[PDB]
Amino acid sequence: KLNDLCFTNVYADSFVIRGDEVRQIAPGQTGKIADYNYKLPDDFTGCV
Amino acid sequence: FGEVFNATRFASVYAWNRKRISNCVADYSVLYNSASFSTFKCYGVSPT
Repeated sequence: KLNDLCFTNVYADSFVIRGDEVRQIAPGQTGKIADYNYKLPDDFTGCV
Repeated sequence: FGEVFNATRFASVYAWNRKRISNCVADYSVLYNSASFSTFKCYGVSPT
């Protein structure tokens, strides 16, 4: 349903990370990259 | 905690061994700080 929604603007936060630390990129995740480098808000709306 | 975690030999799974930690001050912070663990996951509680 992304092709039929109109958003104000989109933010592409891009980077490169470890192989198996991917699933830290999600709301409420706790661990290395979540709490030291990059976390998502718990009301996060968007894609990874 | 180092004695049970860095023990020389863990018993085999059919005779798993149950150590009883008591009367002490545990610092679980260093446990979820160390990256030597593939899985570190809790129920009924949050490590934080």
